Amino acid sequence: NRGLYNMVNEYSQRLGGHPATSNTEVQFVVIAGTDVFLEQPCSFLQEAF
Amino acid sequence: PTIAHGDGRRPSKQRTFIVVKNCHKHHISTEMELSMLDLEILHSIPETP
Repeated sequence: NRGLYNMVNEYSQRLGGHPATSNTEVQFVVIAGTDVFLEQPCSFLQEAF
Repeated sequence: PTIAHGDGRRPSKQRTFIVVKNCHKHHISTEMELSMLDLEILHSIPETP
């Protein structure tokens, strides 16, 4: 809901708001993972394809 | 070598691999034949054309 110049900052600023496990056989959420590198555009603009 | 990381992770110390490679051995052999009539003339001395 915040600013567009804040929600592009909070996108790329390593938020990991809705992350997932990379190579885990069963998908999990990461426990504050800084090792993996990921970005979720479906959390920013809120649309599934 | 190792990258120094600022995020809290289990840091790999100074690693050093000691890998050895053992040689192979290939032994080849053909088998040639020689007639004894071609050796009884080889081990003589001739006085005839």
